[PDB]
Amino acid sequence: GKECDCSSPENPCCDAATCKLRPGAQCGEGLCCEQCKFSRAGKICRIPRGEMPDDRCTGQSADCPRYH
Repeated sequence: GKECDCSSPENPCCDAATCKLRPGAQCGEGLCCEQCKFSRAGKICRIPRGEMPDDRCTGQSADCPRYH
């Protein structure tokens, strides 16, 4: 939601008292977060093993969702 965009209580990119981002970072953590910022689409966040499609972040997505 908008009360805790970070679960790391020791991350310097998110304030614990608020559990959110303290600086101007767009994310405190995530599979597609480059420097606490929203990576760009075309970002592989998960790799399939056997016969599955790859997981490319849409860039505006910090964490990585699912595909199959």
